[PDB]
Amino acid sequence: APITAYAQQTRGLLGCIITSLTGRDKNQVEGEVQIVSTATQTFLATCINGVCWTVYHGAGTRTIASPKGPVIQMYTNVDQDLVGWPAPQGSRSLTPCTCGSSDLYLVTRHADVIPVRRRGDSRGSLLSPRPISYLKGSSGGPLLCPAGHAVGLFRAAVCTRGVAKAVDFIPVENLETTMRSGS
Amino acid sequence: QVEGEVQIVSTATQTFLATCINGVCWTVYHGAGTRTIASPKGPVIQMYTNVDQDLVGWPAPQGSRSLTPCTCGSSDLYLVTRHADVIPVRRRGDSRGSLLSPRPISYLKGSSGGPLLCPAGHAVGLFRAAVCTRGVAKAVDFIPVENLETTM
Amino acid sequence: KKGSVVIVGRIVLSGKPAIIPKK
Amino acid sequence: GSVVIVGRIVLSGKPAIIP
Ligand SMILES: *[C@@](=O)([C]([C][C][C][C])[N]C(=O)[C]1[C]2[C][C][C]([C]2)N1C(=O)[C]([N]C(=O)OC([C])([C])[C])[C]1[C][C][C][C][C]1)C(=O)[N][C]C(=O)[N][C](C(=O)N([C])[C])C1=[C][C]=[C][C]=[C]1
Ligand SMILES: [Zn+2]
Ligand SMILES: [Zn+2]
Repeated sequence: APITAYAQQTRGLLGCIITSLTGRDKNQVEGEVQIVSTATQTFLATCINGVCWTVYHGAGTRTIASPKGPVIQMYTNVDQDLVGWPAPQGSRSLTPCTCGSSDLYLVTRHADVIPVRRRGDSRGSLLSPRPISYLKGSSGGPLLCPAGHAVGLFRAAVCTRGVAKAVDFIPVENLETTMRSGS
Repeated sequence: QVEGEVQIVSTATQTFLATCINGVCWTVYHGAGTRTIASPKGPVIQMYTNVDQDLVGWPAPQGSRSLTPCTCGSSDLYLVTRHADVIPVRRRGDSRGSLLSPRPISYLKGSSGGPLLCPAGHAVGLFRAAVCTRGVAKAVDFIPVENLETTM
Repeated sequence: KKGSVVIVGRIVLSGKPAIIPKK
Repeated sequence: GSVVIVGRIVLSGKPAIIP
């Protein structure tokens, strides 16, 4: 701590599309959060303990393009809204939070870390409300604790009038569950 | 290219730090005074000058990016020195915080003007002065970010 | 057929404050 | 005199390129 983040783009529309079909990505990977994209929407995928997890709502059941072609998902849990592939070669993994901190920091796709107060297992209030447009694209992003440990993965925004007051997330425990789950 | 939120400045007499917050490049009056800042289009004057709070500010220079004020009330601060060292500090209140590990005043020299960050990397305050018992800085005075917001 | 999810960027948390090199 | 900028510090530690 303090939690600081930065973003780096690595592909544009045409490279992404070609890569989406060919399913072969030869670029180098770095970081613990990958800005991921399909032919329809773009979001994030967080690497926690050797596995690149993301929101099933975005990745669906797709494969991840890699240097050795497409990689099938390791886990898929439609109910918990999770999917995970082995973390790409080069990524760095976060580790689950072992301190039960009630103060969480959400990392957005623009590499911003905004504070949120854990309101209950899979919900937390934004200390400073933001437009829903600000959170768009940030699904599957990490919800960190003061020490930089994975508490959850951003899932949906709790908003009204187009302004987000809170956020729903997938508690890291559901991850350990999904893995143990026959899915 | 990459942009910095913290500029390392100099006035011949001394070197210290400035921190861009809310589009303004803030630093301590005891370093800059009412001096103007250098620019490739000539010197630019202070947008804000406040001797009473030891605060002066010019419009953020080039190659910089503004820092976001803190909104979590966290008291576990982090001080960034002119050498890019992060010194964790415990907030004792408003404008004072105690280092978790005291260090020779030298280690904090030239860092006045730099930021006091919270666990989200947001600006909590501006490092104003080091409080040192016998050459060992154990605490630091700082300008809370609200003063800057109130000065704007 | 559904295309592969492609990595088009990254966010790095491991970075620490640093003096931006010159040149 | 005038205050000149002699260096810059990136808090995220960003090495280069675009976001
Ligand atoms: C995530 O998958 C988004 C986060 C964006 C939130 C602003 N998550 C969702 O949209 C989820 C899923 C599950 C429930 C719904 C659908 N949801 C919501 O966030 C909605 N909230 C909700 O239902 O909340 C309760 C659970 C409390 C009832 C919410 C309602 C208001 C309107 C917005 C949705 C994600 O980020 N998806 C990727 C994405 O948005 N990508 C787009 C994109 O690629 N394109 C091309 C539009 C995008 C990316 C980058 C910038 C802009 C847009
Ligand atoms: Zn923790
Ligand atoms: Zn804060």
